Amino acid sequence: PGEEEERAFLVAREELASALRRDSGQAFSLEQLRPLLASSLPLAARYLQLDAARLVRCNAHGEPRNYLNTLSTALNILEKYGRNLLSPQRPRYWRGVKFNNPVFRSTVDAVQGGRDVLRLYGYTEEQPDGLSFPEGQEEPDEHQVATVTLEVLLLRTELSLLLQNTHPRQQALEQLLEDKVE
Repeated sequence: PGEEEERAFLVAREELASALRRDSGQAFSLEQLRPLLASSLPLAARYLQLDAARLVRCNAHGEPRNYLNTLSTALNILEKYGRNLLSPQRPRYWRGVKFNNPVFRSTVDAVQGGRDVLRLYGYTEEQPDGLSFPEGQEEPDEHQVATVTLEVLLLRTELSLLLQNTHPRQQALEQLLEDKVE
């Protein structure tokens, strides 16, 4: 991980976050994400907003095929919350998220630290049955939301590829989990 290796990564990371701001419903290809996937950087360096190591530590229980799927699905839902905040057609009820929502209960509530990601978006204040933005806040911090969404999108992409045995840096992640995803 040289200085020119850390430079290429920061740059693509800032650009991809900008891509989300322009089109929130936009889908990202594997080739589009690879500069952030195939980098030889420390885990704590790739995920600055997201605590990837803690997500693994608190959720890696049982078979890899199980908790990686539980994790990907949860991250997928969390990603959508972010995409919605950046969307031109944003729900009028965007200021809050309810934990007893059918999708949330079956996805995000299954993973430890799902609520922690929501606060990164801006859902910092405690509302009944969930989290919400402060009352005085007019709009989401689009740059903050774009940054978090990208990392959430990133981590899900890595976990998905692990299951597929197609990750460009597969060995490093299997050493993190200390188990092979068959």
